[PDB]
Amino acid sequence: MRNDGGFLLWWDGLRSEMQPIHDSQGVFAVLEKEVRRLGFDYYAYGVRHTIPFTRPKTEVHGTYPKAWLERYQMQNYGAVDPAILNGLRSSEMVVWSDSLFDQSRMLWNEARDWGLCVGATLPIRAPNNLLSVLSVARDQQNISSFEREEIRLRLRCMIELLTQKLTDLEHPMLMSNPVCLSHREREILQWTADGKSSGEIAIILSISESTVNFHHKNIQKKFDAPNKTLAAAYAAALGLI
Amino acid sequence: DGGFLLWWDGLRSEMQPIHDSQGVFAVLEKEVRRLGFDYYAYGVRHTIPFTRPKTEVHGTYPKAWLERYQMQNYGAVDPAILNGLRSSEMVVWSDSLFDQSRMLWNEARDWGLCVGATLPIRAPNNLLSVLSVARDQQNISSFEREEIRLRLRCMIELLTQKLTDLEHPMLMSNPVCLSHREREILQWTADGKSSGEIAIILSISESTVNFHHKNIQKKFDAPNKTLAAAYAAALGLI
Amino acid sequence: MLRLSAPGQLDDDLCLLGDVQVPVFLLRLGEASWALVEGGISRDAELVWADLCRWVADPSQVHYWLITHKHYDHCGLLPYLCPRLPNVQVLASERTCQAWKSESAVRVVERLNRQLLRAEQRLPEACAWDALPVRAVADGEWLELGPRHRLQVIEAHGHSDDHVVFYDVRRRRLFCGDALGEFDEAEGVWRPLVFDDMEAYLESLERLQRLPTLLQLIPGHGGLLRGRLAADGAESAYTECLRLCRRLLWRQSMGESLDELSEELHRAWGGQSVDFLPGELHLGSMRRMLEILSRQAL
Amino acid sequence: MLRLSAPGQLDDDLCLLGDVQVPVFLLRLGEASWALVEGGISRDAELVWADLCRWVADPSQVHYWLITHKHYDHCGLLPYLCPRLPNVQVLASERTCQAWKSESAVRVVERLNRQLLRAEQRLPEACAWDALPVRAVADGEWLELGPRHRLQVIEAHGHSDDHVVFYDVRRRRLFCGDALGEFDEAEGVWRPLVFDDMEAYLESLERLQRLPTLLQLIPGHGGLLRGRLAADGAESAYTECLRLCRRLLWRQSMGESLDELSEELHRAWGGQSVDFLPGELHLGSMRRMLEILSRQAL
DNA sequence: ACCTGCCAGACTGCACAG
DNA sequence: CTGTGCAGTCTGGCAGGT
Ligand SMILES: O=C(CCCOc1cccc(Br)c1)N[C@H]1CCSC1=O
Ligand SMILES: O=C(CCCOc1cccc(Br)c1)N[C@H]1CCSC1=O
Repeated sequence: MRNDGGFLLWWDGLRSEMQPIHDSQGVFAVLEKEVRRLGFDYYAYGVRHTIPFTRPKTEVHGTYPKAWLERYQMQNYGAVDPAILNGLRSSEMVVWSDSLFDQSRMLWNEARDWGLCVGATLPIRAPNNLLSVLSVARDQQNISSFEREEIRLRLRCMIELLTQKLTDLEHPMLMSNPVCLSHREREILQWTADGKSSGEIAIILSISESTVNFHHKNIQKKFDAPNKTLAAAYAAALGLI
Repeated sequence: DGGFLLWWDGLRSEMQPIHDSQGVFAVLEKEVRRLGFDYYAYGVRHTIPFTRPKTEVHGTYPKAWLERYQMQNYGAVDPAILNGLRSSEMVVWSDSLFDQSRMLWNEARDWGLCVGATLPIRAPNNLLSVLSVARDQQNISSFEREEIRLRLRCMIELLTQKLTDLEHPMLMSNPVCLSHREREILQWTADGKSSGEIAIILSISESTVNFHHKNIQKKFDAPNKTLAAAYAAALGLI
Repeated sequence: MLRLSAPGQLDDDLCLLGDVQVPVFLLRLGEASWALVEGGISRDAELVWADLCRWVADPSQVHYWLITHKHYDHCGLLPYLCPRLPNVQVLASERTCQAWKSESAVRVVERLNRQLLRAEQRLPEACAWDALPVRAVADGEWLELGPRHRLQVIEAHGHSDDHVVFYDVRRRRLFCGDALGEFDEAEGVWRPLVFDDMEAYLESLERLQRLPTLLQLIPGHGGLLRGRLAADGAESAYTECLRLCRRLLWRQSMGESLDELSEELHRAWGGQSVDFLPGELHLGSMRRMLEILSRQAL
Repeated sequence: MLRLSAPGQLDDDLCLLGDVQVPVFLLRLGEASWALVEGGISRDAELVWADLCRWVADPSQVHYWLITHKHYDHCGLLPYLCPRLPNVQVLASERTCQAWKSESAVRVVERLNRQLLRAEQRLPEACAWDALPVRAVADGEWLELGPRHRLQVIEAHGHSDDHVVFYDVRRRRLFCGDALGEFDEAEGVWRPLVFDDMEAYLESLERLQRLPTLLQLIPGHGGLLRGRLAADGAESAYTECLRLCRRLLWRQSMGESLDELSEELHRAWGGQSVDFLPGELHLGSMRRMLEILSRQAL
């Protein structure tokens, strides 16, 4: 097993260093240490929810200058960003280019203005369906093709362990509308998602129509919703069914 | 320089000129046999049909054991696939993990799949993929577990992307094609609101929104808008 | 070519001064900035500074000197140039600072270096060791040497008490000094050197492996390296240390005495390194090495 | 004792016979069932038989002969002892069997065998190579030698196009032959020996390494190995093959032709081989080896 | 925890005019 | 291509018990 060493040895070492840390700022601090050691100035870990369909909120932490974070949270460049949306298209890492952000150029002009010109971003869909992205950035020295695969594997290991522990530490970042449907309400919401109306679901369950109606009311108030389409869509999105 | 990085670059290069599924699984078979384990498998839990989540699968096991799945349909009952739904780490095969459904473990031990691993991963288009590997002896040590983790996670990434390129029948869900306005109206109504409120905010009459709703109804073969919204959320296409 | 061994320019912002077998490495940090690296031995002083005048307009543009080791190999040049340079921070490991502060160690280092001189030269005026312009560095300290230089110091213990290694993050460069050992001039494979601890040495090489793939590996003996071998230099030195462990354990089990292997290994290796290290101390040094190997790591 | 060398009661169920350099191993796999392994060289036949009568009460009791590959150094004893062992049965890979059935690559074998016969030694009556009893065995076949031992055949190619190794799960020994390659007793480290395919050889060693921790290890030269060297013997072969590849590519970069390296390896390493290899042919063996490594490495 | 009827509300698969 | 249609099944929301 001590034959290749190398990258596997790095992964074991980073896991050992990461494990006993329990403060989230400590986790980001060690990640910041690691991404400095690869030769990139700055990093940024972002999480795209899918809770609000019309305006999907995207919660982000990282180390870019604070007024640029303010530029995000005021002008709301998160949704218009295609680096985040690349995860929805495919699970490929993507280096940054002027060609890549042809859809939205104001972001690129602001970034190249503001001390970020070279960088890359690795998406990943967390198991709970919250598309997450890990971005890294520097000023000069465009990424070489010789470099790219090592950054790819190391960023994937980093984001895997990172989202694992951020799930473990129940960060504000990933907490959804916390809902815990037990078995029968999970089943009935699932069946409603399958489009069977109340009568069909009732007769196959042989349960009274107004009883299942009241169960729909319980599910309604649980999500604070006016219509079952919200219940079905959100239950599908968050994986409750 | 040898080693892992040069084992990943060469594998990607060997993967690039392929254009057929048999070549993909042939190189998977060669590489997993290089790794050490005997058999492989690639499963896909779709989330599309909610009442009966259909599971596709392809590998090199006994053909009659694949037939055992088709006759008795242990796709839903499999904990190995189900761990992908909850978490993302690799799960190592053991009696404790299959303790919920010991019947599967009993047949698996009987059919000569004693030891293995099973890595899940969420495919980019919201559709659970998993790649598993197995052998007959040599229970996985803690020393080999992480090497298995890295390799079984470089091949599942590349292979899921690769079959997505070849439009393999396993990965792709039913074809979906929505206009920007169709996607937009379905996204707006996916949040629970009456069609009238939608008509007010879009500044278009109720007849048009009902018309587009009827179009999505005929597209998804739906009996109710809830089905359309649910499948839309599941496929990640709104 | 792989061993970019000649003096003069090596890379866009890296030059080699003096003799290659005990190099004195220089970094272009900017427009009016310089920074020596790896130090040197005492005999080469009038050589090394005489090469510095070729690559530097005037000596004041230096700002930092990186030193990686306690031994005579690389500390020897320090007192004989620091009066010339108006200012330079002798960045070195924290435990090495106490070594310079002590009066005991300087006796050994200065006498050993003075043994190496040619029959003619006497050194120029040089300040006492205690008045060195020194600033310690701990593990992981981010040495912002310049706009284009973000070096991380890693404490690679084991070859000595204190041996640190400097690693440029941006160009994936790494000045390891003697931590990787000594790159063999002829036969190519790495050559282990452990003189004060064994168990820590493998830990240091593990951390060196944990650093990402290295474009340019740089020991303190034999000049710069590039390419495939420099990438897995960290793995190979670890593996060679295990190979020498196997050699010593096999010889001990076979019952041949300890010092006979030391004499044979001295005969094998000392020839390429004769010009900085008289053989009588070479034998004792590698005797100590094999003593540590016999003691530890069965 | 880490390497039991002399012949005799090597173990409770095993006894080495013949010269230690090119030995034949007897397996005492039952009260009424023994077996042979690694069928050696032709010249030692009248030794081996003279040794075998120390153990066997009657030679007919022997059943199974185990053979590793088609090279002359391990298959010399078959035509000279197989007719006189009437109940013998020879096991080997099918690619060995095709080679033996072929007229070609046999006259060379008997010539090289003859070419080692210390002085006037007419051999005994020899049968033709095709007629002797063989039942070839494929990869992974489980072998029921007897109630106790259940060996396993691993398709360990690379030292030759047909090489296989014989593993037992019960007591965790492994008749390697030359899959790992020769063992250097003077230097205590393994010897690479590749003659067809590097790329197959390394993955063959990986398949060897993934086996359990070996309690014992029997190469085709140097006798049984015991203890710590049994475990990481798989790892050390991998190590040494990459080491010698590094040496070849390094000297090629320097500009030395392979001819210098072949002479260097010969003078450094032929001391073990002087008894049972022509020196001139050993040089050609290194030439073929290093040419294959030059082609296939990186 | 899971039960049986109503009162309109918010719409449902086609309607064909605009 | 899209506004307007009543007719009509689908179904939010307690009233009142289980
Ligand atoms: O996608 C990402 C990661 C998510 C956003 O990162 C940010 C942005 C502002 C403040 C902080 Br802290 C992090 N970065 C890329 C998109 C545009 S440029 C860039 O850095
Ligand atoms: O589905 C899996 C992993 C892949 C199994 O391989 C196959 C073979 C044929 C059809 C299918 Br579906 C899967 N289950 C695991 C846990 C219990 S047994 C096993 O292999």
